[PDB]
Amino acid sequence: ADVQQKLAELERQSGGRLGVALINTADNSQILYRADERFAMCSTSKVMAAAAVLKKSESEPNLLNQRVEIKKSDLVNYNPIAEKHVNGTMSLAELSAAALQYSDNVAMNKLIAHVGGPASVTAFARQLGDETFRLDRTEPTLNTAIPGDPRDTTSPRAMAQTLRNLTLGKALGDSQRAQLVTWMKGNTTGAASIQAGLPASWVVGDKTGSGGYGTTNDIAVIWPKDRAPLILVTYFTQPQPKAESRRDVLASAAKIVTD
Ligand SMILES: [Cl-]
Ligand code: NA
Repeated sequence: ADVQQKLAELERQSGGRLGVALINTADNSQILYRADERFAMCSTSKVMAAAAVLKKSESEPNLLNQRVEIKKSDLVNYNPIAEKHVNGTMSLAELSAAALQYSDNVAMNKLIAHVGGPASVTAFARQLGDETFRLDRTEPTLNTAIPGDPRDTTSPRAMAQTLRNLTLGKALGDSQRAQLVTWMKGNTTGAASIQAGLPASWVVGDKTGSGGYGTTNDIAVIWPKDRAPLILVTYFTQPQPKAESRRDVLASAAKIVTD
């Protein structure tokens, strides 16, 4: 299914292509919709870059304190935090927080560069058992979201399983996992997406993204009141190049699968 019918109907009414994967850790059950199709990740890929840096810090414990210069030449399209620090430095911890909580694209590019480029973030994903994730490009071009283009894509199923490993599992050490969850709970950009379809009392850590072709994404770890955590991935994309974002579709999908 009944939830599948409602998602198919939401998709048809929306005019786009919807991918959903819910993991309920209470009973290890899943709700899946187009969950093995590829979708452009857009800014949701920032979680994997931050996670790769945190993994690196398990071996180099002072890594997150290392400072990185911010130059005018680093600025790209959307840099709400980095633009305030031009000609100074930011620590890798501050860049990680900026990437996750404000979606700062300079922060993302500095994280990518630190771990060795997009192929190195992809190799980290493979290390975790994720053979679907691929990060191909840097900011800002990784957000083009051209239909049929596999670059910078993953599937709802793979991202949900990887997010479970990163936030609820043991992919990262205890301190690092706690830090990632803390940053995601502090996201400033997610109130209109998955969170908008959930009860007010539930706690959410999420990362949003949007891009070309009206691509509107959110990936979330959810702590419902008095229940075990959920993982929810909602990806959406549209047929027209200049389509407007549809965060309401993500909220509605969240409401349907958690009822
Ligand atoms: Cl258009
Ligand atoms: Na993935």
